[PDB]
Parts: sequence; C-alpha cells; structure tokens
Amino acid sequence: TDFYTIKDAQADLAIAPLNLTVLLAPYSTTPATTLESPTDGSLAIPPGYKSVGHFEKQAGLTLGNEFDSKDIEAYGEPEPIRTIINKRTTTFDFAMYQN
Amino acid sequence: TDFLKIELIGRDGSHWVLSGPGMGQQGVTLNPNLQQFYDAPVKTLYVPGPFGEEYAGKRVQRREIVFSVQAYDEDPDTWSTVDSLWRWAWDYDEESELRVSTSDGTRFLKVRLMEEPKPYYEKDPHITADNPIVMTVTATFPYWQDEPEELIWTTLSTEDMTRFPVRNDGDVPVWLKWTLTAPGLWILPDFSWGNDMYSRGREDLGRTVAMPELVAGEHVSVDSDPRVQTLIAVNGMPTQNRWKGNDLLYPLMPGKGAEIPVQLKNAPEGGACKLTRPRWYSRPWSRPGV
Repeated sequence: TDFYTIKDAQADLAIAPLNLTVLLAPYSTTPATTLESPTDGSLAIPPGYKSVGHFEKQAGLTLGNEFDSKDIEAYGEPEPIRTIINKRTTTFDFAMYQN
Repeated sequence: TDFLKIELIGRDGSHWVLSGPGMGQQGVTLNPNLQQFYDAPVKTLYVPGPFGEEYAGKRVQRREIVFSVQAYDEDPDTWSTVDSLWRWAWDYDEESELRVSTSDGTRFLKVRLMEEPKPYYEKDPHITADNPIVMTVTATFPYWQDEPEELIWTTLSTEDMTRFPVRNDGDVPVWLKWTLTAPGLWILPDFSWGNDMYSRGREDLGRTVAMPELVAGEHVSVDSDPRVQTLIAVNGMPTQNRWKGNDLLYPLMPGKGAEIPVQLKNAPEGGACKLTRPRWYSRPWSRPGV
C-alpha cells in the first residue's frame, strides 16, 4: 500500500470556526442537550440562552484542558506501569466588547 | 586516592578493596560519609566542683561505624553473586578485619555486624544491578591495631636473666602478654612507667613480680589485659591460687619504653619466655609522636 493511501487524509474534516458566538443562561434554564432542531435539523437554541454579543478577534476564544495525573509504578519495573487521570478541568476565556 | 587504601578481610577470608588503588575490582566500592571511623570515641566524666564541674577521668567507648557500599556489575546475575559474597563476608558472632593503609603503615580494626544490613533501593535490585548496602558495624575494641611485636628468649641455664626492649609508639597504653614455659620460677617486670593509677607511680618504677613456682607441664600465659585472667595454666591447674594477692597492674604507657628485665631461676631444663606487645592506635593513620 502506498503512503498516500495509508495516510487517507481528508481536508474536508478540517473545520474552521469562521463565526463563533457564546450564549449564557441562568442556572434555572433547562440545559441544552443538543443544538439540532428535531423537525428540520436547523440551529435551535433553547429558550433562556442569551448571546454575549461581539467579542475580541485577536484574543479569540481559548479552551483550556488541564489534566491531573498520577504515576503508578511497580516494584519490579523501572518505568511507571500505569498513569491515572484523576480529573480533567475545562475552562474557556474570551474578551467581550458589549456592555 | 593513592594516599589511602581501605580493605576488608571477611570472616571467610575474602579480600575486598573498598577504597584506594584497586577499588571496585571485587565489585564493591565505599560510599562517602562514614561515621565514627577515625577517632576512637572517648567520653569524659565530670563531678560537681567549686567553679562548675571538675574533670573526673575518661572512658573509651566501643565504635559504632555506620557506612555504605555499592555492589555493582553490568549483569544482574553477577551482581547477585557479588551481593551474596559481600553478605557472606560479615557476621555478628565472629569479626572481620578492616585495614587502612597509608604512608604511616597499615592499621586494622576488628568489626562485626551490629545489626542486619540495609540493602538495595526502593525497587527490586536486579533492575539497576548497582545497589547500596548500609552497614552498621561495631568495634568492641575501639583502637586501631597493628601486628603485635613478639620477642622470644630461650635459655638452657638453670638461672638466667634477659632484657626485653619495649616501647609504646602509640597514643594509648597497651597491656603486655607473657608466655612462660615450665618448670621454673619466673620474675617479670610490672613497671608503672610513672602511672599513678595506684598512687605508686614512682614507688613502682622498677617493680618486679615473682610468679609462683611452676611444676612440670604447667606452662603459663600471663596476660596483663584486664579483659582476661592474668595467670592461665595450659593444663588447667589453679596457678593463680598460689600467688598471694599479687598481680600485674600497669600497662605500657605511651611514649615510654626500656629494657625490662625477665629473670628465671630453679629451671632444671632451662626455659622459654615469649613477650607480646600490642600496637594500639586511636586513628587509622597518624605520624609518630614522642
């Protein structure tokens, strides 16, 4: 098998978030299970979610994933036999313009 | 370094060079930070006095040497062989020799395992095949020794007398040992060398003690060492019983020495006297002092 066939890379699977928006809702609002409209598969935002408007372009939106890990090493092994991801913290930050 | 060479002779006769030229040839090297190795531990006594406390004498303590070694090889099987051999070189009941050789000669210390060794790292030692062993050895006799000096005087005359040259080049007093053949009446020196430990330092400058008359076959070992009984008959006779509250009391003080006189009388077949003088030092190496 040739290298290109082994790679089987698709450019269409690369998705560029050309226009991004952030919507916030009070904790009493029913959470959004999905954003796909059941009737026609369009973009359906549940009621109670309100956009934060424009935000900075150069800053963008940064999604941060932080892993807390623990190394399990055995008495009869030099390297750690296993690693445990105790927790995974998710954060996101951005710079809103509107008041 | 080539100025200092540390070796161990195990209880089984194995020879290890832990430091100096040839170190690690047997697979075991010596780690730094070894304690109570150089100076003999001595504690001083103090009694209350007008200006605080007054000096009351000193007592020497047994050595507690805590050191560490590396047992190393490229393959785990041979490392295991070396580690087993190192463990075999030690015991609690019987002692192994630890020699330090420098420009001041070779001096040895007899040491035994004070407690069980602490080997290996936190993981299994076959991974690294290069592991430390923590040794807590003890020296019951805390003084570094050299080979004792032995002198022989044999005679065929019934009455004879000789002068044994004796000298204490060490920094600590030593106790003399005599081996006297039988029969015959022996007179042995017990010179104080100025020692006032019995308030007779100069009264006993030329003190001689006459051992009891020995019957045939009653060869005696006369050791002034406080550890052992002074008179020991080889045949089990109570020779000390016929000795009337007399004893060898004085060691050979440091820096002192002379031609001590040994006299033999009433010996039909002559007699032989052997003098053993130990060479005890408080340090593995030290320049001669006088």
